Amino acid sequence: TLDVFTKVVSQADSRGEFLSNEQLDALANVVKEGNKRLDVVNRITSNASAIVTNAARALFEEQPQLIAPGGNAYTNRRMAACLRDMEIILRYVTYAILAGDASVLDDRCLNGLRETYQALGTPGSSVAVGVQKMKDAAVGIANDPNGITKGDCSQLISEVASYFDRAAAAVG
Amino acid sequence: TLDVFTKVVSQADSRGEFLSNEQLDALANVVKEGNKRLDVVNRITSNASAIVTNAARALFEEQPQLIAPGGNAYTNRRMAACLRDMEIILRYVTYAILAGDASVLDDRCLNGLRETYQALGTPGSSVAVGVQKMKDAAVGIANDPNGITKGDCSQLISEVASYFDRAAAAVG
Amino acid sequence: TLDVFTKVVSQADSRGEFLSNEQLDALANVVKEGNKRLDVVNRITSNASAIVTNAARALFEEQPQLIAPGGNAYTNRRMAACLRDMEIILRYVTYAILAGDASVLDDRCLNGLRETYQALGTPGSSVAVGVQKMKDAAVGIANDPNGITKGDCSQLISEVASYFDRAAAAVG
Amino acid sequence: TLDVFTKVVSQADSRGEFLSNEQLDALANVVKEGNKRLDVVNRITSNASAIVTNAARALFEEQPQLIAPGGNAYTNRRMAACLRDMEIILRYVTYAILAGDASVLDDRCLNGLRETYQALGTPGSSVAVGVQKMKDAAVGIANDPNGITKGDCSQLISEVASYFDRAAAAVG
Amino acid sequence: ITTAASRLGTEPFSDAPKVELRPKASREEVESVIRAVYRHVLGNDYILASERLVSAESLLRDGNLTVREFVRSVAKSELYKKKFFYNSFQTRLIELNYKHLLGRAPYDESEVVYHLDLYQNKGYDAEIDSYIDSWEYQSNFGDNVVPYYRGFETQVGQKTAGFNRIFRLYRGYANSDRAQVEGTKSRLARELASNKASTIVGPSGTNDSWGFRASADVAPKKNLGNAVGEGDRVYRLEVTGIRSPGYPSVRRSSTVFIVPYERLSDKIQQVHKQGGKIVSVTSA
Amino acid sequence: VKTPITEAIAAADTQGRFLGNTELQSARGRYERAAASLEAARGLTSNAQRLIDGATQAVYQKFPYTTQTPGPQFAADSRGKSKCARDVGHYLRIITYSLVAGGTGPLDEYLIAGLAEINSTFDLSPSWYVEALKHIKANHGLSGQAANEANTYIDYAINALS
Amino acid sequence: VKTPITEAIAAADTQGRFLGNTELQSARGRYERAAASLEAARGLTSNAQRLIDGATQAVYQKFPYTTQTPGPQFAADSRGKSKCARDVGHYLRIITYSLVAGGTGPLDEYLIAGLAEINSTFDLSPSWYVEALKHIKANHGLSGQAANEANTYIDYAINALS
Amino acid sequence: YRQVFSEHEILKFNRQKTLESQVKNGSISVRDFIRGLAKSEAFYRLVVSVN
Amino acid sequence: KNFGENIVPYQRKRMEGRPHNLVTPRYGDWRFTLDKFYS
Ligand SMILES: CCC1=C(C)/C(=C/C2=NC(=C\c3[nH]c(/C=C4\NC(=O)[C@H](C)[C@H]4CC)c(C)c3CCC(=O)O)/C(CCC(=O)O)=C2C)NC1=O
Ligand SMILES: CCC1=C(C)/C(=C/C2=NC(=C\c3[nH]c(/C=C4\NC(=O)[C@H](C)[C@H]4CC)c(C)c3CCC(=O)O)/C(CCC(=O)O)=C2C)NC1=O
Ligand SMILES: CCC1=C(C)/C(=C/C2=NC(=C\c3[nH]c(/C=C4\NC(=O)[C@H](C)[C@H]4CC)c(C)c3CCC(=O)O)/C(CCC(=O)O)=C2C)NC1=O
Ligand SMILES: CCC1=C(C)/C(=C/C2=NC(=C\c3[nH]c(/C=C4\NC(=O)[C@H](C)[C@H]4CC)c(C)c3CCC(=O)O)/C(CCC(=O)O)=C2C)NC1=O
Ligand SMILES: CCC1=C(C)/C(=C/C2=NC(=C\c3[nH]c(/C=C4\NC(=O)[C@H](C)[C@H]4CC)c(C)c3CCC(=O)O)/C(CCC(=O)O)=C2C)NC1=O
Ligand SMILES: CCC1=C(C)/C(=C/C2=NC(=C\c3[nH]c(/C=C4\NC(=O)[C@H](C)[C@H]4CC)c(C)c3CCC(=O)O)/C(CCC(=O)O)=C2C)NC1=O
Ligand SMILES: CCC1=C(C)/C(=C/C2=NC(=C\c3[nH]c(/C=C4\NC(=O)[C@H](C)[C@H]4CC)c(C)c3CCC(=O)O)/C(CCC(=O)O)=C2C)NC1=O
Ligand SMILES: CCC1=C(C)/C(=C/C2=NC(=C\c3[nH]c(/C=C4\NC(=O)[C@H](C)[C@H]4CC)c(C)c3CCC(=O)O)/C(CCC(=O)O)=C2C)NC1=O
Ligand SMILES: CCC1=C(C)/C(=C/C2=NC(=C\c3[nH]c(/C=C4\NC(=O)[C@H](C)[C@H]4CC)c(C)c3CCC(=O)O)/C(CCC(=O)O)=C2C)NC1=O
Ligand SMILES: CCC1=C(C)/C(=C/C2=NC(=C\c3[nH]c(/C=C4\NC(=O)[C@H](C)[C@H]4CC)c(C)c3CCC(=O)O)/C(CCC(=O)O)=C2C)NC1=O
Ligand SMILES: CCC1=C(C)/C(=C/C2=NC(=C\c3[nH]c(/C=C4\NC(=O)[C@H](C)[C@H]4CC)c(C)c3CCC(=O)O)/C(CCC(=O)O)=C2C)NC1=O
Ligand SMILES: CCC1=C(C)/C(=C/C2=NC(=C\c3[nH]c(/C=C4\NC(=O)[C@H](C)[C@H]4CC)c(C)c3CCC(=O)O)/C(CCC(=O)O)=C2C)NC1=O
Ligand SMILES: CCC1=C(C)/C(=C/C2=NC(=C\c3[nH]c(/C=C4\NC(=O)[C@H](C)[C@H]4CC)c(C)c3CCC(=O)O)/C(CCC(=O)O)=C2C)NC1=O
Ligand SMILES: CCC1=C(C)/C(=C/C2=NC(=C\c3[nH]c(/C=C4\NC(=O)[C@H](C)[C@H]4CC)c(C)c3CCC(=O)O)/C(CCC(=O)O)=C2C)NC1=O
Repeated sequence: TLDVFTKVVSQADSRGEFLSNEQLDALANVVKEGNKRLDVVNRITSNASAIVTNAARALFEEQPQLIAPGGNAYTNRRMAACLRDMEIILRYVTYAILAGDASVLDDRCLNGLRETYQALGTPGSSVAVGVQKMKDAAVGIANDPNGITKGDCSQLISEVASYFDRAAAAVG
Repeated sequence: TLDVFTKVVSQADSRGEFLSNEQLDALANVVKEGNKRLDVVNRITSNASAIVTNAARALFEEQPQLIAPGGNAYTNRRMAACLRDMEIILRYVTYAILAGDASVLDDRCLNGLRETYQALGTPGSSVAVGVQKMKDAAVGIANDPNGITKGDCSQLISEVASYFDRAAAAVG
Repeated sequence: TLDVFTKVVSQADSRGEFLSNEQLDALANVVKEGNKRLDVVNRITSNASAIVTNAARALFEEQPQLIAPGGNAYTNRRMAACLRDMEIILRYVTYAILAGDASVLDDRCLNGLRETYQALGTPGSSVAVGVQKMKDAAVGIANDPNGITKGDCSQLISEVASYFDRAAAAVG
Repeated sequence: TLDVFTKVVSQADSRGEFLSNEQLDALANVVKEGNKRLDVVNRITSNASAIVTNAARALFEEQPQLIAPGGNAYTNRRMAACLRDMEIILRYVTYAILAGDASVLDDRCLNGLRETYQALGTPGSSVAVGVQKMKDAAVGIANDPNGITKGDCSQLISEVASYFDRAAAAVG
Repeated sequence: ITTAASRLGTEPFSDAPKVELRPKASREEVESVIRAVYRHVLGNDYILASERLVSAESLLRDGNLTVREFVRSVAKSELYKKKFFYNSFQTRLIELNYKHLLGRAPYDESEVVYHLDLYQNKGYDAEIDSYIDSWEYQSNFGDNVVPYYRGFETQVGQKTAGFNRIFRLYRGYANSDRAQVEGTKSRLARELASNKASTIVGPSGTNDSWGFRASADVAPKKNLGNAVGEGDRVYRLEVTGIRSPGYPSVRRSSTVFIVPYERLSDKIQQVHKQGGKIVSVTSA
Repeated sequence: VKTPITEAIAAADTQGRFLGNTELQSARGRYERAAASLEAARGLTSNAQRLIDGATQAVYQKFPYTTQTPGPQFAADSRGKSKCARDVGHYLRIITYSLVAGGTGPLDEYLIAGLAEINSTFDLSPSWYVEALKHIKANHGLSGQAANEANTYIDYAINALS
Repeated sequence: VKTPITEAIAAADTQGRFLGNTELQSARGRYERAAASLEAARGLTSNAQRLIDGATQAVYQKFPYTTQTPGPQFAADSRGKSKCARDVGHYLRIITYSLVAGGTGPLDEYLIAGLAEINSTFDLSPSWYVEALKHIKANHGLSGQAANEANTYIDYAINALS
Repeated sequence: YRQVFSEHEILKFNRQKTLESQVKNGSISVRDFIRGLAKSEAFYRLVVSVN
Repeated sequence: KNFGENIVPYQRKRMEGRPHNLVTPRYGDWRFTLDKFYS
């Protein structure tokens, strides 16, 4: 597990010298932006089950071979396994949102994930269709402002669209 | 490449002893049945393009997502690739009909064939729908008694239905 | 584990339609032939230890390097392991006789069995010599009629000779 | 390709400093020992075909499954491939004897050599039986004094027993 | 697992109940308790009548002893040390141990550090005591529940690299874990530290293609170039075993080919001409 | 997948012992049961379209709620009513599979294995299907012994739903 | 492994075209030929021990050299004479394999594929086997047409030896 | 380069520097690399336009 | 078959021939001579 605080450590440790005051001022964004991190993950996990079930009707909208008989998402145990894996990405995404760096998602979600779809028979590239069909609902729920005072959280949001884009590209 | 004559060799070579007169009498069916092999492949390859285009209307009858926009058999190059692979099974089937043993079909048609459908995105299990929708037309063509003097060629029809059943099961 | 009743299910499930009355009449042989299945396995397992010890004198008749010093079946623990594996095929054969389809024998007896003989050093092809030296004693015990009323038991003896022939071919 | 002269370079280059007079005096053994290297390889390659054919009767002495029918060294092409590989180790051994360091043998003889025996089916551990059945003939031919003046052959010789021991251990 | 269970050799383990040591023993269960313990802890290597641990068996039959305390005694016993510790590396032991008691393959490098330092300062007889007195054992395996196979199911805190390395551990139902062609060396120690996850290869008879194991110098898992292709649709495919003409023509079998898209179909014919059998086609 | 033949196998394989007489009687029993069952199998496939459209309307009569309110869960739109014959069309398949298999095997894996987790997500209320099957329980028109065994697998899926 | 059926396959597969009439006639000829050939197969296996011990003694008569001088190559010891019936016992196997295969296929791979490289190493002089087979050429006792085709594969192995 | 460019050409500009780096990595086979050399325009403006 | 997957190409069996690069290359004004007449 890594952080934006500890990757800076390990970048400085492999150099092996004290951190500069130029370095810490750039890190002082994060203690200011920690006000902005801490609720965008709280926005996602509050509406976590709404994202999954709405995007379960989006991969299954476009590719109706999955509930076709003989499909790979066909039977009830297989379809319950789809929902078992439809939000196993969202916890690993929201871990990387809170940590701020994707080294948690890359050794627990994507490390060898592509290998099993070549082993089981389930289509790898179809999961990459539905995963970035989550992010338009994930950004679209996180972007809108209700109650919370307006702020420029767009820069942080790009990060959120980057983590779904990383996880979708390394599956298919 | 193997045969019914050379698998008997390699079965006897791994024992390493002369072939018995009990063994050769069972092989003497094949020189009698070679009269019956040699035209059932000639019946298939004479009507090879009729089987493919009629069974192109059978997978596309039942599953109309394939010419749906966004489908996997959708575009013209993709659909020309479907016909490119609709009879690439028939030559490897008719090779196994002439050889009499499926070791030609298992290292050239089915060896790692399932792996590409998990790689490309094309549905593996849908090809297994249309392949045994060829064999009811393939056996049907073989079955008619018109022309040649009636003979019991039905015995190796169960071989011909076995080779399509093997090739369809090892795809989906 | 599969059956002749459940492979018909899974063949129909991958089609996804009700079973035809043409299909069930062919299955109605099996409820009639279940009278004939149920004692041919009872004939084998009654004389199970007689088959093993008589065929232990048949591989060891023809290939006397196995109790030669330095042989692979040489020592007492190794020779007790030979008898440990001389009837580990017979239970998996008689499972497939009762089930009627060889999907039990193919995931428990032959699934990766060839791989260990390339790992240990024990000769793979020598086991295939002695395994079809069991079936002439297995068929020869199951076919002869003493006491039991005459019946056409010949029809599934070709099944029983097929299962030994499958298991011997996938070892050596 | 490396040397005892160029590993000292690359050890000093990764430090990046001039070679000490303590370092060069230890290297001055090798220009004295180059008198002793240059004929022990000449002793091996003079009797190269005698070592191979005598050790072809040593692996085949102890393990007679290899010319048993069904064995892996059984047929004539397979047995000609055994002799094709019985001295493909000796040239890579005698390359390392002349070079003095085993980085030639480790990227041309042993780099991924174990992988093919898990691929082909030929027993890996059996080659490691016969390879150190060469070194008792290799050392035994290289050590005996006939004609050549007395010298400290043994110190260099331990090296020769180390290279066969390295190559045998990294096969099986 | 459906339609991967018949290929990967996992259909006996998929629908297999647990032993469930009912606390008041009858004789009908306890010998089937002891058999199912010896099949997983010893890894299908067969027990001899002399090497039965007869004293240990009596204690297991008795009510006071648990399954948890019986599986410590067979692993402490020299029988388990005879097949396994006698012919194994230290990192060979940790992947075997984590297979034998927890039922998976090690997913990170941090647990191999944390077990080798405890092996040296305290010993192996307490090293097996660390695995049994762990929280990941106690959450799924009770004191009366035997260990069983935990790599397939989701196992709430899992890695997807760990699902690839469990098929690397055993080659199906037949395998007896010294019954493996790669013998005395260790498998996961290379792919633990370099943190790449290799191809799941099935056990054979169902799978035609088995010869490929992960080579010492394999090509990269993803390629960065366009691989000289007009269209950027690279494919990477792996071969079992090539019987072409000899020594100069094929110096190395089981090698992998990074191949662009418009010539994939012309090369699959070229591999089948040489005799090679395709193992895995990943995209890149 | 479960079958009284394959229960005689896996119980014999974990013990590591042969097929004794105490597993052959398990398969002996199934054959007797099987002959009666296939008569229930022919009774259902002949009435395929009759039972499905009869039971689908039987849901809407007792539940007028699902035909009226808009939503992706219910069947106000035709695509809901098209997926109505998807589900109950798939329900009668596995019931006909479980009769020919002789056990609850294919009904275990294909239908009720993950059924408690889908219905919590998609808002498919299990009281809809549990009374869909009760119409199939009454209106299959079977008689004799096969009317009992076809009634057995129906209220086995009921207890999995509720 | 070569076979006139599998020559009709691989020539059809490299062209990428179907099995036309110009490959089916290739398998036609082998079938007609096979009946004549099998009769040569039964003629050799019935005379297995007669031909081997007849030809092994036929080597020693023309070559009294190999029975006398000590060495691991020759057959002065009984283990040489035990390996005498190994080789010529293995020679008549593949000749009987090549007749039932209908081609020179199994004779190509099993016998003559690496034969020129072993005999340069083990000092097995190929004139020993080439006149061992000439005794089998004369003393097989076959007649008719099968006597010609069994004579064909014998002097195909001769030209591979010399 | 020598087989493809006949020694004199190597130059600086003619060599595709990227392909050489890939070859060391092993991402692309040598047969794939000569294809990328022959399907280069530094080959095309050299051989094809004159011949 | 001949060069395999991973060998650079090379002229094969050039025992009695000229090296290809030297033997074969990639290749295959009346106003000037009157202008030098002017000079
Ligand atoms: C760990 C528990 C915890 C949470 C959840 C938390 C959130 C949090 N978000 C805040 C502000 C804010 N949060 C946002 C977030 C956004 N506005 C948008 O329009 C965007 C779509 C979105 C980002 C994608 C904004 C714009 C502010 C304005 C104030 C600030 O800059 O902090 C503040 C400032 C103080 C306050 O609101 O009282 C709090 C408390 N603080 C906590 O202690
Ligand atoms: C996206 C670009 C695209 C196009 C345009 C396309 C056309 C296309 N039209 C087809 C058939 C057809 N095409 C037509 C059209 C016509 N036949 C007539 O009689 C009329 C003269 C004419 C229309 C004006 C008909 C009637 C069929 C069905 C013929 C059959 O089933 O045999 C087929 C083969 C079967 C199919 O999937 O439906 C293709 C691939 N495919 C493509 O991917
Ligand atoms: C001789 C053994 C052998 C086979 C069979 C084979 C198949 C093969 N099929 C391919 C593509 C394909 N194959 C299909 C096939 C289908 N689409 C459907 O929906 C249907 C179910 C099915 C036709 C019946 C499609 C659509 C593609 C291209 C998919 C894409 O590129 O997006 C490709 C990709 C590149 C290329 O074709 O050149 C190969 C290599 N290769 C071989 O060496
Ligand atoms: C409808 C089901 C059916 C089939 C398939 C059938 C075929 C069939 N082909 C036969 C003969 C034959 N068939 C062939 C065919 C050929 N030989 C060659 O070398 C050519 C390449 C090829 C033609 C292109 C030949 C040569 C014969 C010889 C006997 C005869 O003249 O009928 C016979 C004669 C009786 C017998 O073989 O028992 C049968 C039964 N009979 C049936 O009842
Ligand atoms: C290296 C240590 C070692 C020993 C000693 C050993 C003995 C041994 N003796 C055997 C059989 C036998 N053992 C005997 C010996 C006897 N039977 C008699 O009638 C006499 C009383 C007695 C000799 C004094 C005989 C006659 C057989 C053959 C019995 C049979 O084939 O059923 C067998 C089973 C079949 C075999 O491979 O030949 C073993 C394993 N195996 C070992 O690995
Ligand atoms: C029921 C499913 C099943 C099978 C089939 C099975 C077979 C099996 N046979 C094994 C060993 C063995 N198998 C044999 C068999 C033989 N060696 C010979 O040379 C003879 C010809 C032959 C007996 C006739 C031997 C000798 C060994 C021990 C090898 C050794 O210890 O080196 C092993 C390795 C583990 C061990 O030996 O303890 C397994 C797993 N295990 C199973 O769970
Ligand atoms: C030698 C070759 C051969 C065999 C194998 C054979 C078996 C055989 N078993 C039969 C009957 C039977 N076999 C059994 C056996 C059993 N039922 C159970 O439920 C028990 C578990 C089991 C005994 C343990 C039964 C109950 C019958 C009923 C008919 C009868 O009494 O014969 C019959 C009566 C005629 C028929 O089935 O067509 C045959 C043919 N007949 C032959 O010619
Ligand atoms: C049996 C163990 C044993 C070995 C191996 C041995 C070798 C050996 N080779 C020597 C010399 C030598 N050896 C060579 C050999 C060669 N120089 C070349 O450039 C040629 C390529 C090559 C011959 C093909 C030469 C040139 C000398 C010089 C000294 C002399 O004439 O002995 C000497 C002289 C004394 C010494 O070096 O200390 C020794 C010891 N002596 C032993 O007791
Ligand atoms: C007079 C001759 C005679 C003897 C000796 C005898 C022993 C005997 N020991 C028994 C159990 C037992 N015996 C032991 C003994 C031991 N456990 C260990 O670990 C130690 C090595 C050892 C004690 C020193 C245990 C644990 C049991 C019960 C095991 C169980 O039930 O699971 C039982 C089972 C039922 C019962 O005890 O009532 C009998 C009959 N019976 C006799 O008629
Ligand atoms: C019983 C046989 C056996 C050995 C030898 C063994 C070694 C071993 N050495 C390790 C690490 C290591 N080993 C060293 C050793 C050294 N660093 C240097 O500069 C020196 C040259 C050298 C000490 C003399 C270092 C630094 C690491 C950790 C490197 C890192 O984690 O970055 C690890 C990694 C995880 C762990 O230790 O738990 C293993 C498994 N394992 C075994 O099973
Ligand atoms: C195109 C849309 C789509 C998706 C995504 C999909 C997933 C899917 N995942 C499956 C299994 C699985 N998926 C996972 C995934 C994971 N395990 C972890 O711990 C991680 C969090 C995670 C990887 C990142 C595992 C372990 C299984 C198998 C579990 C088991 O069988 O016990 C299965 C079961 C059978 C099979 O794969 O063939 C399906 C159908 N199917 C689809 O149609
Ligand atoms: C310098 C590094 C290096 C090595 C070592 C090497 C070995 C090597 N041995 C091979 C084959 C082979 N190697 C053997 C060896 C043996 N079989 C037995 O039974 C014997 C015990 C044993 C000899 C003692 C055999 C039999 C084959 C042929 C396998 C086949 O044809 O399937 C092959 C591929 C097949 C071929 O072209 O012949 C390679 C690459 N290649 C290399 O580049
Ligand atoms: C399946 C086809 C097949 C054949 C035929 C075959 C022959 C064959 N015979 C051999 C040796 C031998 N071959 C002979 C045979 C003879 N030498 C004589 O003196 C007699 C003249 C003559 C017999 C008539 C003898 C005595 C040896 C042992 C020679 C030695 O060990 O150096 C060897 C080398 C060592 C071996 O494994 O035993 C091979 C490979 N190999 C094959 O794979
Ligand atoms: C901190 C400053 C710094 C940099 C940047 C650096 C780069 C560097 N890149 C290298 C190789 C390489 N670098 C690449 C890079 C690429 N290939 C492509 O096609 C792409 C355009 C590109 C990736 C985006 C490749 C392929 C190699 C190896 C080429 C070969 O070995 O054949 C090597 C060779 C040995 C080694 O890596 O250990 C170094 C030292 N070294 C440094 O000290």
